[PDB]
Amino acid sequence: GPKYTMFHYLRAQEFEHGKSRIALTNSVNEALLNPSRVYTFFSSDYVKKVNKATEAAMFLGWVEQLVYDFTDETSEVSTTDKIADITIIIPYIGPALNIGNMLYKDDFVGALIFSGAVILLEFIPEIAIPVLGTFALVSYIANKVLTVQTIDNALSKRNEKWDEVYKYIVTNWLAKVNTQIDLIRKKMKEALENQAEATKAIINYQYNQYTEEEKNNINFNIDDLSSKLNESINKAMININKFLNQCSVSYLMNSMIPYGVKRLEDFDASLKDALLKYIYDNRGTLIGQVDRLKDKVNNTLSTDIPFQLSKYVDNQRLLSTFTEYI
Amino acid sequence: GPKYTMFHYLRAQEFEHGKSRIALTNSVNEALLNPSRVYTFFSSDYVKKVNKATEAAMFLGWVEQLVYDFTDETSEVSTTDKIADITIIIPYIGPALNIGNMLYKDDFVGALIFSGAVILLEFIPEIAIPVLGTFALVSYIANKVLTVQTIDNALSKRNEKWDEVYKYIVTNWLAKVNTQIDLIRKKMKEALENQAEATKAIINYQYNQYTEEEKNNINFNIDDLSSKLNESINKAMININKFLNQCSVSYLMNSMIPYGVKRLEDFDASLKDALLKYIYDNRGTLIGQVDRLKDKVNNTLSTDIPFQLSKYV
Repeated sequence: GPKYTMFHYLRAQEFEHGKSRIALTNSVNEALLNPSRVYTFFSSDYVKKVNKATEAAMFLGWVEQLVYDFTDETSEVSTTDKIADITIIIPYIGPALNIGNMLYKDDFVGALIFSGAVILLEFIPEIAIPVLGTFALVSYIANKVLTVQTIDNALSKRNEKWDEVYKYIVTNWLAKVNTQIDLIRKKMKEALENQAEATKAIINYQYNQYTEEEKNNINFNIDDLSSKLNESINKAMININKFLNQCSVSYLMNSMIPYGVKRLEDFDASLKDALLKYIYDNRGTLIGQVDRLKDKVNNTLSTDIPFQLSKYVDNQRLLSTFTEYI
Repeated sequence: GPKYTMFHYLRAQEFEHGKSRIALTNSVNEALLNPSRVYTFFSSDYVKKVNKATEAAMFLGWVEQLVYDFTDETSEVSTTDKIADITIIIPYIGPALNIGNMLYKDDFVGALIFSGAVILLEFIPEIAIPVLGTFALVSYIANKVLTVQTIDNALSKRNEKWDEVYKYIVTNWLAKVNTQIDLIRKKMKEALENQAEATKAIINYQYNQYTEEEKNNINFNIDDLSSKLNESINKAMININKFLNQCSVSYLMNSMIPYGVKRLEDFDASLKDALLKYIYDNRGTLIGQVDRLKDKVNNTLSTDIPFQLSKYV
């Protein structure tokens, strides 16, 4: 069961602008407990290479290593939506349990790998499809054209239904799911903007802690560093946006829509039963075309209506972007 | 919500040896519904390369490429204990939710990152710390040496509990945790040599789809392939085992010992609460020392017994 919120994680990355030997750490707990400690999701190698005290000579080579590595920490990323979350249950009293019996979970939106750290995303709750309803099939004893008409209208309304549900799903995906993803977009840029300012204030300390002659005999410039980090960040944000787009579309296509389709297929099946029962109960009235109708019903209600994203998006620009990731 | 077992995931990776061309798949569920499909955690690019219809001419190069690839898929494996598992709540009714209030989970032992899949591990449950509340404080009437005795005994008994609980935790971490982790090593290596069996089955199906004078012109020995990826498999197990070792030792150091330390401090607290009430029910009988006792009490019961790994290993 749940215990922390994101605040836990985010506070760990925060610091106030108050000068001290502030260092990057790989422990959320340690960051949260020492105000001169800041949590990084970068590799320990980068941590050891940033917390390090460095003589004024090798100082400008230190910085250059960092900026390459920083770029290499924020841009070298990987992704997948293939994740096995395995919980192993240790019997402390009994005999050992069979690995078959251990717990397995793979229902994840996707995962962003940073060499130093893995970011996983899951979404809840599953979308709620409004109840689809039951077509009232009106009988007209001894009236072929009119009973045929209720069959035909039943099948048309059914198609409309697939359209309504799809439309419903897309509008919520745009209005509720993508809006949340956008806030994640913003938080990830922010996390990065903040990791840049951590590494920055760690350096500015070292250089604003040197013999005033070295401070002039070392060409140094904040805007120089405070730019090679932003372009580094924007470069990194290209992959992150790509990932988040992939998550958005994957969620629409592999979670939301299939859930809606399952519903519409049930609807189809019980409408199919109703219509076949209807046909049998009017088979006198409908003589000459019972088999035609029986088949038109079966064929129709056994072929799914494919989902066409382009029906429901009138931005085109948005359409172009999302279509890539299918 | 529902919990599921590893069973199906393991089954997904299984195939019967026949004569049909099995195909690797990145879909667990597709493999489970199809005898001809076997789940793999290698890159999708591996899946594509192995599932490829290959001509007799290009055969050997394709096998050799796969061996290299197989070695990269299994050796070029990264690891970490830094995982941020974030559940995003979607508000279907109302305004957007601040990311700050989404859920955050990070109690994993470690993560094994292959080119085509991430494997997260977590261990449950906490170890039961044996009942510490064992002794009661006997009220001796007007016997100062013997009330001071019970108090010195209680204090000397907690030092004993701390030790015994450390020993108990390390004991159960060798006999129970390290045992279950050694079954992880087993099922992992065994999975790797099922991926090796899969790929061999696929490559051997391809060799045995050619003409007889063609197969004669191709220096292919199914045995030297077997050795070649066993080499790769044993190679992979170095970093897998280093991982599990780091896993094993982190759980001891980061979960078990800290838990025991908490339940132990709970004990210490409860013991003062009862030692002082014992002093208030032993009014004055101890005076001339009341200070001296409470000081050595608080010196002792407000300070954890340092845990030293070397001692218990």
